[PDB]
Amino acid sequence: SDRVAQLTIGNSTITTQEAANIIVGYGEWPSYCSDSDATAVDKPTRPDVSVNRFYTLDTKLWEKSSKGWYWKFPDVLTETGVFGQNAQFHYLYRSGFCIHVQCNASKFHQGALLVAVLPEYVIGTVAGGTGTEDTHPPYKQTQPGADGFELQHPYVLDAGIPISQLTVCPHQWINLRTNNCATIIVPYINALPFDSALNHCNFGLLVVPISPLDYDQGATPVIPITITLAPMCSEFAGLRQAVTQ
Amino acid sequence: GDRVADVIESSIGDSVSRALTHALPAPTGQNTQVSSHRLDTGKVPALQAA
Repeated sequence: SDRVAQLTIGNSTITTQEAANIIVGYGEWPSYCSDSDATAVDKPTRPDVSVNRFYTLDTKLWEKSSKGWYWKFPDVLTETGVFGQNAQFHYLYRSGFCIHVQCNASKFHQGALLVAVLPEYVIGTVAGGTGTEDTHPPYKQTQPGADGFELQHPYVLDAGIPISQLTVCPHQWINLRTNNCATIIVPYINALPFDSALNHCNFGLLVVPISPLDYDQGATPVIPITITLAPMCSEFAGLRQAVTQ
Repeated sequence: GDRVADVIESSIGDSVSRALTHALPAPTGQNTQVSSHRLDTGKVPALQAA
């Protein structure tokens, strides 16, 4: 009655019989931009069902040695379905997100994944190792797309900050002996009412194993982690030709 | 005294400068109102005569 759940939006429905409730980032549901917060004057377009639906974008394999991965929003969807087209044809974009991370195993497997959302997740480099070289991360690392990217130094989140304090952000855990999914609802987070879906990534989704995956020889060794997400209250403005970046 | 009509009805001496415009308070930038498609004949805001 808190373990079972159904998430229906658009022409897609998700089910889970081993949930752990739902998290609503910073305690507030997504919403459309009010006429007093807005600034751009053109009438926005709100596609609704064609873009506010669940998209399953990627599957990673959880291994005994995995370090963790991250994805950037809205980067992950800029080239998928109708949402992508609208993000490409419009200068302005804004929306919320419902993130559903899936990972099931057996009552004999163990391990725990920390699933968290970190706004304005700026990536840092190791500065040439000695820290005397001012290097910068490449586009494929700041905006990895749907395939995401693997963390090199999870302890410091590849940005000189302690992952041990990541729980100060909207998060959930996937502890195999307890639940097989994590659901986080995120409102639009920015210092502006609208912004570019291409140049700016509002937040990053981190999925990091804190307690290593383990099991005995003979049990299914392939344990996938699938990422499904749905935009909420998508709004677009500033129409012109399509642009990919 | 004045007796001939043109003198009685003249505007000679009017010191009141007539003004075609007047100031309105404007403490903030004007707002934008909602608008929809208009497909009319006769109405043509876009055309001007500079």
